Amino acid sequence: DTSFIDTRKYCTDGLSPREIQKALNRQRAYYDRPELTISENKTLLSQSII
Amino acid sequence: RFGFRDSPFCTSLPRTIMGNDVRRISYNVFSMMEDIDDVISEGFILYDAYFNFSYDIMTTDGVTRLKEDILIVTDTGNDIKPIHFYIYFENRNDKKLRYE
Repeated sequence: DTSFIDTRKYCTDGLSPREIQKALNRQRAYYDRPELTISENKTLLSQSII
Repeated sequence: RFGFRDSPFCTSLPRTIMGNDVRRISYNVFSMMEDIDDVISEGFILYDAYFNFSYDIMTTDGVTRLKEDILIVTDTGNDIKPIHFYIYFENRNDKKLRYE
């Protein structure tokens, strides 16, 4: 990741975390809930690691 | 000292303004805050990273201003755009430039 602190090695295999993020964001749109937080984004996006 | 119009240089960043303390935010924490719009309504100090800046001094008078907007917000985090200053000298009695 482009961040300074984040030295984790994000994996590129499996079901991409971006696809899950888009699915949840569409789900939150229907219920009129706010979209995923900045802090919640990389909790989801960094689940796939090497 | 230099007679700039609305000069953007401070001798040292003030910890108190008009008797009130100034919020100090680390850059990494600043990249987290969702409610930047509410926060920026008052000042804050970013101090946890190296901030590059370039400035051009123009001899004529003009309204000192930044080249782009300060903020840029994305889904991953918030950031500060490149800092460029258009610094002009000041004539105190120019009403039109004071208004602008």
